[PDB]
Amino acid sequence: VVIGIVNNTVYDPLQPELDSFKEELDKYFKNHTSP
Amino acid sequence: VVIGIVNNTVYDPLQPELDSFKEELDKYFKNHTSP
Amino acid sequence: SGWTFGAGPALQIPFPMQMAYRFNGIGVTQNVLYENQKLIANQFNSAIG
Ligand SMILES: *[C@@H]1O[C@H](CO)[C@@H](O)[C@H](O)[C@H]1NC(C)=O
Ligand SMILES: *[C@@H]1O[C@H](CO)[C@@H](O)[C@H](O)[C@H]1NC(C)=O
Ligand SMILES: *[C@@H]1O[C@H](CO)[C@@H](O)[C@H](O)[C@H]1NC(C)=O
Repeated sequence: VVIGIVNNTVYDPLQPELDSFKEELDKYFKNHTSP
Repeated sequence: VVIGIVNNTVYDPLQPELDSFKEELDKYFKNHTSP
Repeated sequence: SGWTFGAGPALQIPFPMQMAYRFNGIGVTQNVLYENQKLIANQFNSAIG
């Protein structure tokens, strides 16, 4: 319903926490199911 | 570039809630990988 | 230009966002502007006539 809008990506202040740790928890998941 | 600033340790309000889950995840990592 | 031209250089602004900077000075946010922009215009067009 809004006019004049444009498309753009938006960020969240949680990927400086989560996406610095979800890759770290996936790295721990690599060691979790290694044997 | 500022006069008279003071060194201090500013807390993070989202830190200890996930930090309490860190040892809970490490408990699963210890319980699965080691045996 | 809005209100800036009385206090320095004239800064041009589009008029749909000037209402968004004038609802916000009342106490209701700018969320209630673009959601029903057409009926605000019809309430404004019929008022001057
Ligand atoms: C600005 O107005 C012109 C004139 O009608 C129109 O063609 C153009 O689409 C408008 N700009 C936007 C972003 O809608
Ligand atoms: C934004 O993206 C969606 C789908 O990706 C598309 O349908 C829409 O037309 C796009 N809007 C603009 C203004 O580019
Ligand atoms: C704050 O810490 C830095 C680095 O640890 C140190 O160089 C500085 O002398 C400290 N004190 C200040 C800025 O008053």
